[PDB]
Amino acid sequence: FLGRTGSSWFKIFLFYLIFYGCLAGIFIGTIQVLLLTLSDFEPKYQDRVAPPGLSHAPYAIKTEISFSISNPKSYESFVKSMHKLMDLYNESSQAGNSPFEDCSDTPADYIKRGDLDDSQGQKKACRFSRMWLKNCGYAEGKPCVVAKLNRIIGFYPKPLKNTTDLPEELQANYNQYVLPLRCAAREKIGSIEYFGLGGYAGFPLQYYPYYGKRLQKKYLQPLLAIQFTNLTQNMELRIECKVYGENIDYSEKDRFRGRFEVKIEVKS
Amino acid sequence: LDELKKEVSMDDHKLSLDELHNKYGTDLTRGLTNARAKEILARDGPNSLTPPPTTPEWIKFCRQLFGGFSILLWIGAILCFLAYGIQAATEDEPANDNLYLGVVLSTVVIVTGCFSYYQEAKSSRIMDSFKNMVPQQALVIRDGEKSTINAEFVVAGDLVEVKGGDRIPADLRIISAHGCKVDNSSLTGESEPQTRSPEFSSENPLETRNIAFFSTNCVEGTARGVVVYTGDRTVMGRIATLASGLEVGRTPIAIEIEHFIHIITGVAVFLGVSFFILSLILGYSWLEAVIFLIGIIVANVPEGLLATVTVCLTLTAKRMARKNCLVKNLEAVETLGSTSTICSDKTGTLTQNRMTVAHMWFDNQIHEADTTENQSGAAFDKTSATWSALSRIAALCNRAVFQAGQDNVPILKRSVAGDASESALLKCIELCCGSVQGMRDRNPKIVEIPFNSTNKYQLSIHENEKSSESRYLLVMKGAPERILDRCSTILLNGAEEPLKEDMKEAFQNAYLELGGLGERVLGFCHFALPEDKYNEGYPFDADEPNFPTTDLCFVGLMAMIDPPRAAVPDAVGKCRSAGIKVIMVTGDHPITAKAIAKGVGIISEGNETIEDIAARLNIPIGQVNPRDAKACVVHGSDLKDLSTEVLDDILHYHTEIVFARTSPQQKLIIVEGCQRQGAIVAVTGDGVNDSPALKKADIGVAMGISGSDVSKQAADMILLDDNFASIVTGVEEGRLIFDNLKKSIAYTLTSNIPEITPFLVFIIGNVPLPLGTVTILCIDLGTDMVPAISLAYEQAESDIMKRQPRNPKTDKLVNERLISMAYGQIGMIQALGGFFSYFVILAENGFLPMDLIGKRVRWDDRWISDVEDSFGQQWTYEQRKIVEFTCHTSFFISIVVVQWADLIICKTRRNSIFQQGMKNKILIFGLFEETALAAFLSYCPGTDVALRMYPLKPSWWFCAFPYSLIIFLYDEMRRFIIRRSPGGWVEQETYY
Amino acid sequence: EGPDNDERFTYDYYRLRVVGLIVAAVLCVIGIIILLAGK
Ligand SMILES: *[C@@H]1O[C@H](CO)[C@@H](O[C@@H]2O[C@H](CO)[C@@H](O)[C@H](O)[C@H]2NC(C)=O)[C@H](O)[C@H]1NC(C)=O
Ligand SMILES: CC(C)CCC[C@@H](C)[C@H]1CC[C@H]2[C@@H]3CC=C4C[C@@H](O)CC[C@]4(C)[C@H]3CC[C@]12C
Ligand SMILES: *[C@@H]1O[C@H](CO)[C@@H](O)[C@H](O)[C@H]1NC(C)=O
Ligand SMILES: [K+]
Ligand SMILES: [K+]
Ligand SMILES: [Mg+2]
Ligand SMILES: [Tl+]
Repeated sequence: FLGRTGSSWFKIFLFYLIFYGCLAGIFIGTIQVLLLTLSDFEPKYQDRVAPPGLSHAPYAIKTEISFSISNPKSYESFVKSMHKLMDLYNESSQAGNSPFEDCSDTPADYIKRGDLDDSQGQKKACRFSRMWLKNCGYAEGKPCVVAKLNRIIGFYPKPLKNTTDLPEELQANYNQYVLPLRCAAREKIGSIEYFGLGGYAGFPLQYYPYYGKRLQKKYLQPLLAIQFTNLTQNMELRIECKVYGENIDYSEKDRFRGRFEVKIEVKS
Repeated sequence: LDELKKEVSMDDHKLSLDELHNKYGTDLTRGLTNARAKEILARDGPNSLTPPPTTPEWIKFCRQLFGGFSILLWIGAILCFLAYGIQAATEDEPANDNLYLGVVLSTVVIVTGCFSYYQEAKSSRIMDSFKNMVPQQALVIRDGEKSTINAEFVVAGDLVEVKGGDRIPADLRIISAHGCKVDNSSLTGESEPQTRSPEFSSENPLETRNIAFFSTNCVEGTARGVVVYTGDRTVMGRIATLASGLEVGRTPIAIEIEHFIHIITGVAVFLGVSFFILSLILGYSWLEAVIFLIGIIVANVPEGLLATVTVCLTLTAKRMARKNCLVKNLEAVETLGSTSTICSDKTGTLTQNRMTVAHMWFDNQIHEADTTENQSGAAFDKTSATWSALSRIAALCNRAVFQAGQDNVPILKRSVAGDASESALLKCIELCCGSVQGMRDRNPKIVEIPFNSTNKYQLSIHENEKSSESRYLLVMKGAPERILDRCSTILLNGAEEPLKEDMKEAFQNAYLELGGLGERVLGFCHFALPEDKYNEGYPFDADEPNFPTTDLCFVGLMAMIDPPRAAVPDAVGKCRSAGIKVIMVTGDHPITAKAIAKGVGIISEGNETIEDIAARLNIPIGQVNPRDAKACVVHGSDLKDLSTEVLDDILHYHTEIVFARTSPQQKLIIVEGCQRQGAIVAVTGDGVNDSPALKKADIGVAMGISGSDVSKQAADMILLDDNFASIVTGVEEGRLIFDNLKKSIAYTLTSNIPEITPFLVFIIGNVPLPLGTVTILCIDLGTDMVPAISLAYEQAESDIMKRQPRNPKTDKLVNERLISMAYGQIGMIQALGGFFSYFVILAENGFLPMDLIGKRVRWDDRWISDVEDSFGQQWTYEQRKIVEFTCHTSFFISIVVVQWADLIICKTRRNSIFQQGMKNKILIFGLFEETALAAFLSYCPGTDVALRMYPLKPSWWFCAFPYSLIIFLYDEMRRFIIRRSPGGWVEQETYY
Repeated sequence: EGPDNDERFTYDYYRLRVVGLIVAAVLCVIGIIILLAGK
């Protein structure tokens, strides 16, 4: 033929069949032992998610949400993702004492449901009403963005203490139980309005620590609705929403490390 | 074009002096007119040689920039700029990826260009050396007056004059001469002075006395002649053009390189476009379809391989430089290993090029002297009183002297003023009797008759050094038979005795044997003149026989020859044991050529020519079956009337071939004949008459000390110490580097698979990219470099000089067996070890292997800063990318770790590491430096930006260890099978 | 610890780099030693 005879062509096939078969069987074996060394409830390493990311619902083309108020299908793209998220926070999804629980309607302290063990059933998560998100189809004019803190197993988000000076200096400082979120731009051509649990501009600490998908399915993380009823129009406004805390940090590279990058433009 | 120049020349030495003048419109006495000479100048053109048109270095450099790998790397470099252009227009990408990768790849092509350019070097100044043989000026007779003119202004027809010490300015017809002798070594390779006279003495113009040639010099006397040829039209000017004009051609090693380039280029374009369409079918945007292709290019092309080859060659050439063997062309480092036939000059190559005493006949006994340079033999006789009598004649009846200031150099190497035979005798006595000058001071010469054409003897009368005598001793030497007709007694073991027919017959026997050995034989005799008949003041007349020259006492015979170099016989046998055919090709006479052939082992004992059979059986040569003769001796005059097909039959039908009295073109023809049969041929030589053959040879080797400038220009290799044993070393080195290149190539190729497979699974699996493009270049250009080179220092696995020369048609540098092992077996194991570490990194950070399938879409999505892992955690864009790049880093390090084992297995093709050992210090160096480089690239701060290399956790380093070990075991088991059964299965499938 | 389990999300990449570079250097020196056993 090309290389060899039929007899040789066969033998080279019988070899590579057994050979690659063995190699596949060995590869699988090493994957088995790897998995055997891992927990079902907690990942081996967590230093790469460490400082929590802050992500929002409006799917930004490039950290930007520009549209026209005087146009219907101009914002119907951002309403798709906005709906996708909030559709999960339905009351019909949170039914019965299992696996949900009614928690303080005001920001409270942490809740420990034991260890990362299966020695108990599904760890009961705090309910969250999308109805706590006042004012927010969504904002056809002047968007109503929804913030979110990335989930990390066993992470206890710790707010800053009012020992020294603060950006939003001491205003509504629920020091003990709220992780604040203050959006900014100089360039003050807007109108910041925050909505959340208990009416505070933060995340209620009663939703922590997260026990993971395996130990807490259907779990709901707290949301923080933000509305920009800015009196300006037809210009790119670089708005940055920042979260503050002891366990919260940022990076010049990762522009989502505990903060937002939104470029709103109501070009109408 | 040069087929005309490969033919024997035609001449006009047969014409009379007068007749020759009519042909050139010339005067025998007055010479040409100033006006007629200038007319002929413009007519024929200058008496000069024009160098052939060369290829500029520009075109030579750029021709390498387009050879398979460079072509693919160019397509990659441009395709980078393509994707970059498409980006800069569509979505403003502030990145530098495609732009920088395009710059990097273009640089890789340029630098790789320098390496191949360095390897494909051609240092040739043939025509320049020939031009150096034309004198600046010549002496001509014009308008009846002699004047010096620019030799280029010399034309056919003018009257030229030459004298001892000057170069022949052009081909001349001798019309007048006085004691003129010439050095025709340019045409023959033999430096013994040849007389020139107006008389025609041979039909063959290269042998007649009435022609003098350009490229030669007058050694003594004076001559006048008419110019018959000028410039390019001279006999050796044509040889110049032939030699300088000959097409170089591709070396065996070069052909091998191009061959695997085709193979690897083939699989590259195959998988390249095979997966380019396979991606579009899967619905991949052309934006991405090209990005994957660039990666495929980089994965398939072994970027550092061609440069490795060059370095391995260079390092092999450095070792040979250290044995006095200079390599002018890097590729010639290997040709000697692939050589199946050596065509060797005799004089100054196989031989020392110096008349040396070989045997002596005295006391009715043949004695042998030591002919070797360094005198590696033993003594023959010292005791016999006869010896001292013969020794005295050899010293006394000798007019040769050592040049001043030689006392530093060895006797046999020092320059001597005199003819070759007298120098030989001088050096013979000086060696075994001490200072000859002393013997010539103790015995003052009073009268002598120098060797005469008519007398055929030379005699001398000396004052006997003996005090009790202080009388007159007569000594003489000459033609053995002439000396015999002048002897009455023979000095036997001390005492004289009558010359009976018995001893006279033993003389003839001794004389015939020595002459049969191709040796020049001389007779020696002396006579103690009677005291009473010769007073202390008796005057001797040299002009008229004033003393007896008959009834003298015969002392002995001495024989001499230009002997082989000490190392030559043994080197010839070694070449022949390695299955190399050795042919002699010489301008010298057949009797001498044949005798040295037997001396060095070109013709082995018992082997006969058709002429030998005929003489032994006493039958006509036509009655001899030529197939009964394995040896042959072909004279150039017969070679001339043979067609190439008939020359091919001679080459095919004889194992032991001697081509004697060959012209320079004839040497070229014999070389081409050998090549025509498909053989790789080496030429060894030292004369300008070797230049065409040396050029045409696959590899020409010139002698460094004895070699002429021309020969060393025509060669690929120079033996700087004239050590013929270096050929044996050269062939051995050549074979070793050929095997080691295979090892180094397999090693380099093996790591291509773990660079290809990640890109394929990236498409078919939709997982995050396991390894990057930049990461690949860190391997092929970084870590693999020193290890790949180090394989050039591998010792032989067996006695390579015991095997036959490779068949260049069947035995390739890269074959299917190499690809099967490198691509199909070892590289495949490396790929898995890479993937394993990849899955380990991701799974330990929260992305278990199961959830990875079909995630790249969301993984690469720059706007999704919340991808969910297996544990329910959310990752930003840059966070998951850090893990991904950490995956690139550990995959990279996995390659390094699996290349550890590969380096050790590529060490040997057959033998076990437990047999060959670990005595390669460069290889071990490679292991340490490779690992140092990898660690530095991972842990050095800032490398995460320039190369996207991230720090690895200690446990990460050990992921591929079990795969590295399986490689070592697998290959060790496999080679154990090879050795345990030379049959073929494992052998014919995987044995590189 | 409980709410004070910050060490769980921390890794000393600084020490690892220091050690990694020490090792790389020493492997580089060791290599020179073995190579220079004859040049
Ligand atoms: C989650 O809540 C949303 C609230 O808008 C539900 O949307 C309803 O969709 C139905 C049918 O398309 C409409 O008739 C209603 O007007 C919507 N709102 C309400 C309050 O009922 C959505 O269907 C819910 N999703 C799930 C899975 O239950
Ligand atoms: C990534 C995976 C799926 C690709 C696997 C490719 C396999 C099938 C390839 C890789 C190397 C290949 C072999 C390389 C060498 C030879 C020897 C030659 O004389 C005949 C073909 C043969 C035997 C090839 C057959 C196919 C082969 C085994
Ligand atoms: C939000 O909606 C409420 C009614 O639910 C209305 O009273 C109020 O004006 C709205 N706020 C703004 C800022 O438009
Ligand atoms: K050559
Ligand atoms: K490679
Ligand atoms: Mg010679
Ligand atoms: Tl490569």
